[PDB]
Amino acid sequence: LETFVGDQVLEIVPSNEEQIKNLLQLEAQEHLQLDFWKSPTTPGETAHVRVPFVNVQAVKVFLESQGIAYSIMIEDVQVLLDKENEEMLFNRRRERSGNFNFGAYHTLEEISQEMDNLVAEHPGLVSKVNIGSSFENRPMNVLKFSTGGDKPAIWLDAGIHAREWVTQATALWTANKIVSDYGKDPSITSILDALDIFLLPVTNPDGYVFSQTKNRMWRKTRSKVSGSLCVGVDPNRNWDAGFGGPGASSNPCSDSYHGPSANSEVEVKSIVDFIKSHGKVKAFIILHSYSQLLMFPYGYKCTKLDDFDELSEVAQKAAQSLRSLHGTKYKVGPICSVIYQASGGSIDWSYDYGIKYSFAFELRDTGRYGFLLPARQILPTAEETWLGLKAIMEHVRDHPY
Ligand SMILES: [Zn+2]
Repeated sequence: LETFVGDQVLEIVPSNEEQIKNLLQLEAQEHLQLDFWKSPTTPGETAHVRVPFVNVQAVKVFLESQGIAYSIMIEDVQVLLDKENEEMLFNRRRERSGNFNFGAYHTLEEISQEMDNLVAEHPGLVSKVNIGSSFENRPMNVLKFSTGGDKPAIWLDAGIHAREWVTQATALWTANKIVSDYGKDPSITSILDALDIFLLPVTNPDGYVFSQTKNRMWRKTRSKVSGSLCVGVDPNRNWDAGFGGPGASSNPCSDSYHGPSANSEVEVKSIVDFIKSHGKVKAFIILHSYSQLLMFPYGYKCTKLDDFDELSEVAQKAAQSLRSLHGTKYKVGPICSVIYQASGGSIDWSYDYGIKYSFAFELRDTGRYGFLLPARQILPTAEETWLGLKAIMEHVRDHPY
């Protein structure tokens, strides 16, 4: 168990090119052990960084010495982690007699158990598909929602980055929501009558197990590198889309390490192979946290893609639908514009492969809790996200290609 007693999350706002260059260096300095929750991008944009207790003063002094403005966003990370653990075990005890509570975080085993129950209770609509195994030999199980036939499909995944807990939780709630509304809501009914939906709730099972058992801040896979005492690759920088280019690190010990080669991670290779074998995937949506962003390609290059106008229109519609429920605001745009240049991303590969409707969601919140989003926000997050997902799915249904 890794503790974060005293760790602080600072919000920094570089105002010029030099301050950014300074922050990028810090981020690149693996030995300082800083954890950038939100990397520096362009002047005027905030960056969030978790600084280990021992280095808090030294980092603050350096910041001030460079005249870099900052503020304490989270006073003590351990405070949040303790509440998370407490609420999690409380729920676990209540589930011993009660029903599965979707408004709570669960273990990988509990998630799998629930996926089997879902298939068991609705055999004519839901089935489990195994697409491979993770590095540590865990099955990559996908839920296939279908009414039958050889239909085109919509791909939806969550949890590629281990610590983004609200994503796996949101994906499981979504699976229950589809089966609950099918045959009731005319929209979800028509979408399913026209397409199959493949949902992968835990895209990085090894990293997830590790974040719950050893380090809550882990984000990468758990693969073993030949010739490095460092572990893992950033699964969202491992795809064949401008692989190895700017916006990724070649340092095995970096949390942004791209891996030895494109598709080197079995978790990623499994997805790529499933998609190539299927041959009729029409939409590819990936869930992450946090920042409240709805993006489309590209991330590896910053030029507008062919379908810019349509994708922009679709994402805007989805963002407005999601906003209606609780007033949550999302930034919309191509990856490079919204965040910055990042290579080897999944939606860039899917789009280049020919899947036009490729989108990535960065869920709640904007920094107050970050990855440690309180369980009470899981339901509000899943409900409003469903509105955005449905809007995209309706468009795919209505626009065959
Ligand atoms: Zn992520």
